[PDB]
Amino acid sequence: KDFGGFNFSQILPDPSKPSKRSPIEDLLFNKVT
Amino acid sequence: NGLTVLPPLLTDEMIAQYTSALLAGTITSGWTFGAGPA
Amino acid sequence: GTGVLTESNKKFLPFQQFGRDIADTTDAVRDPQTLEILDITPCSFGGVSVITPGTNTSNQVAVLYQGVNCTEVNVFQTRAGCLIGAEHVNNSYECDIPIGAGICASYQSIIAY
Amino acid sequence: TNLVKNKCVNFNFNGLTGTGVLTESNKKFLPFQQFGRDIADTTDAVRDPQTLEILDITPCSFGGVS
Amino acid sequence: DSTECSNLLLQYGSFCTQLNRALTGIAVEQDKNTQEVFAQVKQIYKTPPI
Amino acid sequence: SALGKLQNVVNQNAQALNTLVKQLSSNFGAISSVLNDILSRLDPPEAEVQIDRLITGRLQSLQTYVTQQLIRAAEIRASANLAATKMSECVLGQSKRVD
Amino acid sequence: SALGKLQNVVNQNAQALNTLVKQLSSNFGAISSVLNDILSRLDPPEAEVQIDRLITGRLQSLQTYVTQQLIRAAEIRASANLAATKMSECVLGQSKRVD
Amino acid sequence: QCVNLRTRTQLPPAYTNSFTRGVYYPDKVFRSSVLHSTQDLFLPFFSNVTWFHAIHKRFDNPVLPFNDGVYFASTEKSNIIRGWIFGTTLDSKTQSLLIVNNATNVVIKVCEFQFCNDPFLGVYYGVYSSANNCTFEYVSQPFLNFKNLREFVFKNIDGYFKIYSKHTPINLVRDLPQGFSALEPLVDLPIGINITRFQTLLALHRSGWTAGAAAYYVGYLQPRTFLLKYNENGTITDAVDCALDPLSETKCTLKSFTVEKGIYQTSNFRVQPTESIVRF
Ligand SMILES: *[C@@H]1O[C@H](CO)[C@@H](O[C@@H]2O[C@H](CO)[C@@H](O)[C@H](O)[C@H]2NC(C)=O)[C@H](O)[C@H]1NC(C)=O
Ligand SMILES: *[C@@H]1O[C@H](CO)[C@@H](O[C@@H]2O[C@H](CO)[C@@H](O)[C@H](O)[C@H]2NC(C)=O)[C@H](O)[C@H]1NC(C)=O
Ligand SMILES: *[C@@H]1O[C@H](CO)[C@@H](O)[C@H](O)[C@H]1NC(C)=O
Ligand SMILES: *[C@@H]1O[C@H](CO)[C@@H](O)[C@H](O)[C@H]1NC(C)=O
Ligand SMILES: *[C@@H]1O[C@H](CO)[C@@H](O)[C@H](O)[C@H]1NC(C)=O
Ligand SMILES: *[C@@H]1O[C@H](CO)[C@@H](O)[C@H](O)[C@H]1NC(C)=O
Ligand SMILES: *[C@@H]1O[C@H](CO)[C@@H](O)[C@H](O)[C@H]1NC(C)=O
Repeated sequence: KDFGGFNFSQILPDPSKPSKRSPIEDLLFNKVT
Repeated sequence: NGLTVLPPLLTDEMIAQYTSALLAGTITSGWTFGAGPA
Repeated sequence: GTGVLTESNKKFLPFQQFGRDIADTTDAVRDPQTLEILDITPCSFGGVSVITPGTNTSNQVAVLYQGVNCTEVNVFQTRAGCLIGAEHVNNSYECDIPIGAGICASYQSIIAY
Repeated sequence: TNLVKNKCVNFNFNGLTGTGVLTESNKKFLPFQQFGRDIADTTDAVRDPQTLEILDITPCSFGGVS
Repeated sequence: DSTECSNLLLQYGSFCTQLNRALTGIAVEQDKNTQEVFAQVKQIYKTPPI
Repeated sequence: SALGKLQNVVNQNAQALNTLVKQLSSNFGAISSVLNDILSRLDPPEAEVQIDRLITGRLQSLQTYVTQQLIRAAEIRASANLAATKMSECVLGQSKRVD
Repeated sequence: SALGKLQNVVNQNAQALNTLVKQLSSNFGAISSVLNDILSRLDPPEAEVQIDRLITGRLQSLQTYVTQQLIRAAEIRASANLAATKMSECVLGQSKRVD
Repeated sequence: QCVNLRTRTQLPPAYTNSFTRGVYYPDKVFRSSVLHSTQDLFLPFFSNVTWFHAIHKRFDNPVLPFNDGVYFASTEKSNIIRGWIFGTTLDSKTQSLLIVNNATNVVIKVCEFQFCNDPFLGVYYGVYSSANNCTFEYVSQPFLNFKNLREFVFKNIDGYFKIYSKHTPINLVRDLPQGFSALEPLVDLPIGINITRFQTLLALHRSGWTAGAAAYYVGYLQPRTFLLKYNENGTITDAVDCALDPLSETKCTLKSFTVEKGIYQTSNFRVQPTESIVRF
């Protein structure tokens, strides 16, 4: 992830999560009930 | 007869004030006020 | 029927007893004993609305009677209706709870502005 | 008659009739209560009058055939 | 104002609540429409006197 | 006829309200359109039938009015979304979009 | 209240389904809201009338639900068309359109 | 046998606050973690309930109108209150209901009794004189510093007499404690009779006579709406009176105990007619 200092970890999919969602997407799915 | 008319939240004076603000912004500042500081 | 009777400025022809509006409701009537014309305004109908902040914040409420004059119900007369329980202030803030006709309510007691 | 569980049967419990699958329930009723309702006011839990046990009433498996 | 009519009307359920809810939604939607169209600036700009 | 678009909205709303109140004067097959006349002229066993006819007619009229208001509200919402887009793109900036 | 727009859609759909369920508990002028009670308490000549009242009430409820679902579907379709436009013009390119 | 009690001390009746008491289960239906809005004869929250004392010389056994229902609260020790008198005229002309709890069991009878003017029992350390035509008898298991709190709700609906009750262990000296306790349904009686008046039955202590220390409260049931909260275990833990204040009216309208910030249209306002005018 060498993008010249630009960080996209909060929007790219998280490999640690089984749902393969981004942290922002995971938060969005948790916040809607 | 059960019929009521609710007034609008923004009166005609405040809508006129909003249009005046938009006119003043587009006259004195161009399109700069719509994208950030005027 | 049921309605408020007021003195009327309308001039009925001598064969006429009552009067209808656009919606065919009786808005004027002639008294059969004393020949005078009376408007029949309907009794006041309002929508009762409760203005409150979150129950986590406070339990204070204000009551809005929509389209209702304050003489027929911290009492403030707005164009939207009569607002009871909100202190009217002369200061202007951003709209927090919309009341209508330029009036908004907030919690700081409940104020209306 | 005898009680049959885990099948879509027509149940008539104390004048309350319907069709459903009667399974064992983990809901512990208070002793004065007889029927059980969900949010939508449908009978989903019931008490057998002969033996004081709680039964869940699952609706029969209706579906759309496409 | 007929109480017998309202007693008979309660047998039909929540039709009246649905209609009031729809009209309330339209009423708040109109204010949202005006807010979206005209309130596009949070600063009240003024022209110069000259 | 310059401002016909606003006048049509005002006229449609007033006409819909006027028709909704006019529907109260219809008996919908009952003996009378007035509840007071039915309450004063009949016993409750037949009065329930007469008010039932008036209730179903008036409820149908109100449902029709609310449905028309919802459709008109959707049209006005589309027009308002277009107007907000024009306010953003024509007033607050210069638009390259043709027409 | 950040995600209120999605929550409103979820709440409206759930509330419409709940209202459609709760309309079954209304008798609509019949002696009971349960068809079994009417069929067990009355002979078929009068049970036909009571069942007819329940049928017309439930049919009106279902038509009301379908009509409001169609109106909400039109609103959601407009929002989805806007979202597809934003996907094409903001994500797949750089937009000169103001706001 | 009847005995006139002529040693009473004159005192006006007391009044106190109901707080959030008098709630009972409207039906026999279990509900779990849900909010239910119901229209029934309920006791209003924070209402003015009549307070009667039994202390030594006070012996409060009057006859009161039943109205549409009776909430009976009892701050009781040593079991002075034993039963109730239900009827319309309280004589042999009509048919009356008797509820008694003596030393062994509870007896419920619907008969034509000749009530005394001052009915009571007595314990050493006379409530009727005749019984002519009986139609219903029911013998049951016994229901029972102030140590016990007894809540009862009596209702006459469609010829059914509903008795709701709750036992509460309290340690408060004088007034009603502040809290929430929903009353379970205890017994439904198929009586089918008219009842418009009631009277409490006390017990004397003899060693003249002495009145044991007891206090009771009478509240009246009114047709209203409650929003009841049912927890996971299915007990009513909290309630909202929809006609008490606009905040609880909003809670009743939105079907929630928590209300977010905003304006919520809850009811409608109608001016009520003051007079009726005829012009002929
Ligand atoms: C990109 O951003 C993420 C999160 O904003 C960075 O991950 C953090 O790394 C530091 C030190 O490496 C840790 O102390 C934090 O706990 C991490 N946060 C999370 C949420 O994991 C990451 O280092 C940044 N850079 C790259 C190249 O990925
Ligand atoms: C206890 O007092 C009451 C009230 O005075 C007595 O009831 C009255 O009895 C007399 C008997 O001749 C009647 O004439 C009155 O009509 C009764 N009053 C009412 C209101 O009915 C009662 O008799 C007394 N008890 C005893 C045992 O003497
Ligand atoms: C209860 O009623 C009595 C008189 O009936 C009155 O004096 C008292 O103030 C009332 N209490 C309340 C709390 O209203
Ligand atoms: C209680 O009353 C019942 C019926 O009235 C009677 O059979 C029983 O003997 C009584 N017991 C005592 C202790 O008085
Ligand atoms: C009620 O009792 C009286 C006196 O005991 C008697 O004369 C009368 O016949 C009785 N009525 C009935 C219906 O039993
Ligand atoms: C019940 O009793 C009261 C008072 O005695 C009376 O006014 C009422 O009409 C009675 N009701 C019936 C149904 O007899
Ligand atoms: C519900 O019951 C369980 C045991 O049955 C208990 O652990 C839990 O605390 C109860 N919940 C409440 C709110 O009392």
